[PDB]
Amino acid sequence: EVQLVQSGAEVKKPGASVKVSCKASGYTFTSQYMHWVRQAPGQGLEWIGIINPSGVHTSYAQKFQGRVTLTRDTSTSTLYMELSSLRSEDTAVYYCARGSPKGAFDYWGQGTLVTVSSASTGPSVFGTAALGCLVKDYFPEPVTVSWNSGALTSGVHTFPAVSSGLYSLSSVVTVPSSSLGTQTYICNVHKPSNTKVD
Amino acid sequence: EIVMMQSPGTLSLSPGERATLSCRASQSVRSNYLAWYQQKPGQAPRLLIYGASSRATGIPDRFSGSGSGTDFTLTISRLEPEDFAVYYCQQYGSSPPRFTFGPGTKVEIKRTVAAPSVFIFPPSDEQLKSGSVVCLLNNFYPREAKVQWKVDNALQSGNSQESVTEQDSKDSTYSLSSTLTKADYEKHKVYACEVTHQGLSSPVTKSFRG
Amino acid sequence: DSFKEELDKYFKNH
Repeated sequence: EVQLVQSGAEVKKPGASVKVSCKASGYTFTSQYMHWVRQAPGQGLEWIGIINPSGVHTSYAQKFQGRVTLTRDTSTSTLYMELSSLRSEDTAVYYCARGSPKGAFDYWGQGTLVTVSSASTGPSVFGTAALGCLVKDYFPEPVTVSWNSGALTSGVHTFPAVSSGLYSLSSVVTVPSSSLGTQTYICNVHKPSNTKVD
Repeated sequence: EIVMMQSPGTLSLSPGERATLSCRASQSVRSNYLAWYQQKPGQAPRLLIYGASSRATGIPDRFSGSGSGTDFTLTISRLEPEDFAVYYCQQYGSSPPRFTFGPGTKVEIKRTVAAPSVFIFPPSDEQLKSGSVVCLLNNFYPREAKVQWKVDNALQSGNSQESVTEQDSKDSTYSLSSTLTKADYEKHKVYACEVTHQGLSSPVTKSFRG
Repeated sequence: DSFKEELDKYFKNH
């Protein structure tokens, strides 16, 4: 399996610059044009630009002309997207997609969320049965939630985040009454605050 | 640029039925370079159809595209619960390079009525040291449900925050989580949340300090 | 020609 792997999420102050990467190893990628598409939360997909196999030729969308720089490293099979003078409207999930030789984007990276916020970036955690972990007071998004290091993935419900201005989400799971005293599971919680509570 | 339009905004159908999605372009799409992308919640877009009518590798035969010029159509026969996603159409051209997407069409999957499972969660002593009762509704359909908090038989108003998961990709059920957000808590005792739903022949209440 | 080839002919003059 060949697969695009993007870098982690970053939080940048307004006016700052951001640089997102995309690992595209294999002839399937190194011999084709690559694209960048972003998606503001709750919005559609917006094409940013395209870069050629050798990395010499680029073409940017009219909206991003003069603000974006697409580069490509052929010795490491790594793509880069740099966007300067970040404003609030640039907050989006930035995808890296492979341009099929026929045209369409048939390979997509998992995406990279860029949060342009002036506010400072630490969450706090507190028949059959059900257990859950309440995660409140956090900024900015997101705050991943895993159960037993991902070993238990059948029955998990991680609700989306929601007065004070801080995010708060919950992650629930369902288990039989007999598995309570036998299996001991812990929830795995925030990259912007580089926190990893269990 | 070439502006892309889609209709309808939202489409709600049952499994086994046929979904019909429309895509209109402001100009004629050269070489019928029209693509359809499926994006499920929390996932990247996924190529379903390129070149107006070409199924990408791995796409079942029930997905089908058609059209030319400015009008294009995507038809999803034999709808399945896994087909819950937003579908974008996209034109692409080479000279000059141009890539514009449509606004998208949200496809929701209907199912039969399913009753929720209510769970009351009193706040642990950890949160009480800082100075929020969580009510859980697990796996239900449809989404609309009336959750009401009653602290010692007193309908609370303006102190609860709800959160609903996306429609499940397997059984099309929703899950809701209310939060009845220490001064006013030590004055009352019996806190409860009453859930009202059409899958319940009668209203159900889950109560519980100690 | 393929779409990739059409792009290659685009950047030949640009």
